[PDB]
Amino acid sequence: ADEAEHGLACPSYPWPHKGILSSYDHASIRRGHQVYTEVCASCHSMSLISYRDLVGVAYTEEEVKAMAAEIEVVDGPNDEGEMFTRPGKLSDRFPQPYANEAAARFANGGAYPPDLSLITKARHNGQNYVFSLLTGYRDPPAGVSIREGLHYNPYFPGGAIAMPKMLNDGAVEYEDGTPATEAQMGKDVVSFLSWAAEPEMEERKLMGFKWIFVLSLALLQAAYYRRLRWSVLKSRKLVLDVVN
Amino acid sequence: GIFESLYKVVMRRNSVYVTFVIAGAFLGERAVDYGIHKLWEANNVGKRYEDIPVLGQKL
Amino acid sequence: FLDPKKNWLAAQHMKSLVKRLSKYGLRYDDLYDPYYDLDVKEALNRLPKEVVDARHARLKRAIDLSMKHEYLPEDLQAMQTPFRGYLQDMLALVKRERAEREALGGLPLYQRSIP
Amino acid sequence: APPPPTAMIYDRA
Amino acid sequence: PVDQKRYLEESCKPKCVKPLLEYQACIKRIHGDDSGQKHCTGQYFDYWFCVDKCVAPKLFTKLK
Amino acid sequence: IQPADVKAAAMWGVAAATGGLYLVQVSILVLP
Amino acid sequence: KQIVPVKSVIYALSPFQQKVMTGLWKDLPTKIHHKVSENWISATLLLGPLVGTYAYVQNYLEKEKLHHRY
Amino acid sequence: TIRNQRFSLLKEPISSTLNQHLIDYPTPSNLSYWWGFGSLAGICLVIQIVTGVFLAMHYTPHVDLAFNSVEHVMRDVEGGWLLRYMHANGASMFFIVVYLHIFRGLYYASYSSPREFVWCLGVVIFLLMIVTAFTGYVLPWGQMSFWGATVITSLASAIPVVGDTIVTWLWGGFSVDNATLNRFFSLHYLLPFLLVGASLLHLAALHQYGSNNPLGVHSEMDQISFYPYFYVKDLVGWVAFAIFFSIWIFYAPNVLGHPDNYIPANPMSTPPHIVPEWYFLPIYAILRSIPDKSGGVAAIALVFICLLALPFFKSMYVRSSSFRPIYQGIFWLLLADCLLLGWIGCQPVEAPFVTIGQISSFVFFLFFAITPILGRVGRGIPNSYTTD
Ligand SMILES: CCCCCCCCCCCCCCCCCC(=O)OC[C@H](COP(=O)(O)OCCN)OC(=O)CCCCCCCCCCCCCCCCC
Ligand code: HEC
Ligand code: HEM
Ligand code: HEM
Repeated sequence: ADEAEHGLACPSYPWPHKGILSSYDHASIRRGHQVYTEVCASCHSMSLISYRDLVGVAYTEEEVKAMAAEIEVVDGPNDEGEMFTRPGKLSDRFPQPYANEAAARFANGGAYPPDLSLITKARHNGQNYVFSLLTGYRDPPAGVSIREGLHYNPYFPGGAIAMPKMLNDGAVEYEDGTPATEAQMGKDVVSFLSWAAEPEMEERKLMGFKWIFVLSLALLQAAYYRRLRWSVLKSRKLVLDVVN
Repeated sequence: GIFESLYKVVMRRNSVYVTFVIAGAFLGERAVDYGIHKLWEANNVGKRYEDIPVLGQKL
Repeated sequence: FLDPKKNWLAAQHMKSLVKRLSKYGLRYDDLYDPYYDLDVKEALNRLPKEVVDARHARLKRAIDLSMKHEYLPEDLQAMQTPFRGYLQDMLALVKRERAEREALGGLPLYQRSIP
Repeated sequence: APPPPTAMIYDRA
Repeated sequence: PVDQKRYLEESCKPKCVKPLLEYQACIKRIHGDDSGQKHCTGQYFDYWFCVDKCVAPKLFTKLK
Repeated sequence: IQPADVKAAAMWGVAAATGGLYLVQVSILVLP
Repeated sequence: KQIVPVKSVIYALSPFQQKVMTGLWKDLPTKIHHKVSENWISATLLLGPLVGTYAYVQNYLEKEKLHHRY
Repeated sequence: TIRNQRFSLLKEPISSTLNQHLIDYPTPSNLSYWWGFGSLAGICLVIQIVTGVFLAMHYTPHVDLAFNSVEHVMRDVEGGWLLRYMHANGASMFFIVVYLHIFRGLYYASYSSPREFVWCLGVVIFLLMIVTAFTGYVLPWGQMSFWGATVITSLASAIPVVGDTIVTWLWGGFSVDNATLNRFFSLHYLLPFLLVGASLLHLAALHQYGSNNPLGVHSEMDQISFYPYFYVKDLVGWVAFAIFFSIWIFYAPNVLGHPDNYIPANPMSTPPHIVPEWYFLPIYAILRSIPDKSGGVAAIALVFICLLALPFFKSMYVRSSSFRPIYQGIFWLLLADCLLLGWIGCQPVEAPFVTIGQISSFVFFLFFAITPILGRVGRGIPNSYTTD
C-alpha cells in the first residue's frame, strides 16, 4: 500500500564527508571509482564527468592518461568525411554503455538504468538512500510474492526494483588489498557517487567557514558602530512642559 | 595607551588610513586562510589525495 | 451595546488599554493621526493652542520613550489620564457639519489628494 | 493620583 | 569476505525482538489465512527500521 | 600650499597603487 | 510635510563619553522577564494552532496506518 | 539664503535629489529593524539581478542544452557553483525578506491611510516577484521545472470563454517545449527591470507620505535624518543577512529545493510529488484546497482582491497593534494560519489535509473579512471608556 509505495525509510549513516570541517576520503573515492568501473559501468552511465575530473582527486595524471587510452571513442569527420575511432584522451567524458535510452530500456527489460552523475542529489536523503538501496536486497515479507523479472528491495518505492543484486562479496579485487565485502563496496561506491555529484564540496566548506567567521567579526563591528552613532540620541534628557 | 599610540601613527591623514585598511585586509585574510587550512588538515588526516597508498602503482 | 460596567470582557479590554496607554504616557485621542482622516486635521486646527501643544508634547515624549526602549517611571505612570479625551466633541461637530453639507448640495471644504 | 481637570492649563482649555 | 552488515544485523537481532515478535505474529496469522492479500509489510518495515537504526554507527566504525 | 598639495596627491597615489595591487596581486610584475 | 516644534530643552552627551556595549548586559533577567510576561499570550496564539494541528495529524496518521495494517 | 557661491557638494544640483531622498530624508526616531527588512529586500533584488546576468552569460535556452549548460556552470566555470547557488538561494532569501516586510506591514497596519498607494504598489511588486521566480524556475529544465510549468500554465484553462486559447497561445505549440523555454528565458530576463521600476515607484510614494512607526501615531515631532542614523541600523541588518545567506550558500545549499529538479525533464513519466517552490506553497495550498479548478483560480484572484482591499477600510482609527489587543491576537492567528497553509501545500491530497486546507484558507479570508468590524467597534470605544 502507501508504506510500500514510499519505501522503507533510510537511516542516517555517519559518512566520512559529513561535518562543517570534513573532506572526502580520497582513497575511498579511488576505490569507489574502481568498483563503478568494474561492475556498475556495464549498465549505468555518468556522461557529466570527464576523465580530467579524476586528476588530483583519486588518480595521478599519467594514470588517467593510460586509463583514457584504454578505451576508444568516435571522432569527427576526417578529410574524407568518414568517421573513425581513436583512443580516448584526457578530456573525453566517461563512456556510455548504451546507444540511447531506447537501447538501454531494451537491454534492461523496459526499465532505464538512470544516469548516475547526480544520483545522490536526485533522491531524497541521497547518500543514505543509495547505500541502503545497494545493501538492502532482502527476502520479501510473507505473502507479497512479487512478479518474475524483478527483485524485492524494501527501500525502493514499491518494493520491486529492476536491477539484480550486484554488490557481492569478493566481486572485485581492490588494488590496495582492502578486503572486498558488500558493505565496504557500497560505502566506496557511494563516496565516489557523492563526489561525482558534488566535486566542489571541500572548497565550498572552506569558503563557508572562513566567510562565516569573518562576517561574524564584521557583525560585531557593525553593532558597535550602530550603538556608538545612536548613543548621543539614546542617552539624552529632554524637558517637555507636560505631565499627563 | 597602545590605542593612542597607533592613533597618533596612522589616524592623522586619511590616505595613510586607507592604505592601512587595505594592508590589514590583505594580511588578515591571509592569516585566517592559513589558520583555517591548518585546522582542516588537522581534522582530516589520512583522507587527503596526496597520501593514498596506490597513488602511483597503476603504471 | 453592553460594553461598560456590564461586560467582563469589555472591562478587561479597558484595563489593558489603560495599562498600555499610561505606560507610554499617551492618551487615546493622541492616537488619531491628522493625516489619516482629514477631519482630525480640521478638529485639531479648531482646538485651542494649549490643548494642541500638550498633545504634541505627549506625542514627542512617547516617541522618545519608544526609541529609548523604556517606559515612563512609575510616578508619571500613576499620574496619567489615558481617557481624559479632548477631541471627540470637536470631531463629532466637524463630522456633523460635513454630514449636512453633503446632505444638501455642497462642495467638500477639503478633499484628500490623490497620491 | 492623576490631577483633577482644573489643575493644568490645557485641561482647563 | 564475511559481510560486516549481515554479521552486525544478526548480532543486533536480539536487541529489539519485540517488532520481530509482532512480525512473527503476523506470519502466523497469514499462514492461518492462506487466501487473502495477506501482506502486512508494516511489521516488516518496523522490524527492519529498528535493525537499520541499530546498525547505523557500528557499520562504518567497522568498515575500512 | 603647493608642497602640501603635492604631498597629499602623492599619498593618495600610493594608496591607489596599494588598492590596485590588493585587487590584482601580481607577483609576475612585482618580481622584475 | 512640515515639522511641528514642541518647545523642549534637550541635553545630550557626546558618543565618546559613554559606554557603548554595556546596556545590552545591564539588566538581562529583567528584560527576559519583561519579554516573557508581555508576549506569552502572543506566543500561545502563534505556536498553539501549529502544535495542536501537528499532534492531531500524527495521531490520525497513526490510527489510519494501524487500521489498514492487515 | 541666496546661493551665490556653492557651499556643499551635497546641495549642488548634481547631488541635490540624492541628498534629499537619501541623506536628509526625515525619519521617525523610533523605527525598529523591519524597516531594515525593506532595505534588505532591495539589496536582495540587486544581488539577484547581478548574479542572474553573470549566469545568463553561460545558460543556453534550448531544450537540448539547458540542463547540461547549468551543469557546465556548476562544474567547469571558474567559481560558477557560487553563482548558481547564490542565484537560487537568493531567490529564496528575497522571498523570505519580502514576507517579513509584508507581515510587518500587516502587524503595524501600515496599509492604512495615507499609504494606500504604497500598499497597492507593493501588491503589484509581489505579483511581479511571483511571475519572475516562476518563469526562472522553469529555466533549469528538470523534472520539477517542466512539470510545474505544465501544471501552473494549464490551470489557466479555467477562464470561461477564452481559457483554452490563452493556454495554447502561452504554451506556443500544444506543450511546454523549446518554444516555451525560449519564451520563458526572455521573460525572466526582462521582468526584473520592471521590478526595479516598481520598487522605485514604491519608494517614491512612501517618501511622499513619510514613514510609519511602531506606535502608529503622528511622528513629525521627533524626526531625525536618514543618514547616518538609519544607514548604520540597515548595515547591521545587512551583515546579519549576509551571515544567514552565507550559511545557506556554503553548507546547506540544496535544503530549500527538491531533488527531482536534478533529473532531466522526461515528459513521459511523471514524478509522484509535484509541488512548486516553498514560497509558492501557501498559494498552491489555497488553490488545491478549493476544488473545481475554476473556483481555485477565482480564489487566487480573490486573495489578491482582499490584499488590494485592505487599505480602503472605513474607520480604522488606531493604527498600531501595540494598542489593539484584539487585532494583535487576530494577526498572530493569521500568521500561524499562513504557516500551516504553507505546510499543507507540500502534502498529498489524501485526507485529512483536504479538511485542514479547506479550513485554513477559510480562516485566511476570515481574517480579511473581520478587520472592518474591529475598526467600527474601536471607533465606538472612546465614548464608553471615559474615566469621569
Ligand atoms: C469551534 C468554532 C469556533 C471557533 C472560535 C470560537 C472562539 C471565538 C473567540 C472567543 C474569545 C474572544 C475573546 C475576546 C475578548 C478579549 C478580551 C481582551 O482584550 O482582554 C485583554 C487582553 C490584554 O492582554 P494583556 O495586555 O497581555 O493583559 C494583561 C492585562 N493587564 O487581550 C488579550 O489577551 C488579547 C486576546 C486577543 C484574541 C484574538 C483572537 C480571539 C478573538 C477573535 C476571534 C476571531 C476568530 C476568527 C478569526 C481568527 C483569525 C483569522
Ligand atoms: C545492469 C544490470 C545494472 C547494473 C550492473 C547496475 N544497475 Fe543500477 N539499475 C539498473 C536498472 C535497470 C535500474 C532501473 C530500476 C528502476 O528504476 O526501476 C537501476 C536503478 C538504479 C538506481 C535507481 C534507484 C532509484 O531510482 O530508486 C540506482 C541508484 C542504481 N541503479 C545504482 C547502481 C549502482 C551504484 C550500481 C553499481 C553497483 C548499479 N546500479 C549497477 C541496472 C543496473
Ligand atoms: C521588491 C520588494 C520590495 C522592496 C524593495 C520594498 C522596498 C521598500 C522600501 C525601501 C520601503 C521603505 C523603507 C521601509 O519602510 O522598510 C518600503 C516600505 C513599505 N513597503 Fe515595501 N518593498 C517591497 C515589497 C513590498 C511588498 C510586497 C509590500 C506589501 C504589499 C510592501 C509594502 C510596504 C509598506 C506598507 C511600506 C511602508 C513602510 C512603513 O509603513 O514604515 N513592500 N518598501
Ligand atoms: C535580470 C536579472 C536576472 C537574470 C538575468 C536571471 C537569469 C537567470 C538564469 C539564466 C537562470 C538559470 C540559471 C540557473 O539555472 O541557475 C535563472 C534561474 C532562476 N532565477 Fe533568475 N535571473 C534574474 C533575476 C531573477 C530574480 C529577480 C528572481 C527572483 C527571485 C529570479 C529567480 C530565479 C529562480 C528561482 C531561478 C531558478 C533557480 C535554479 O536554477 O534552481 N531571477 N535566472
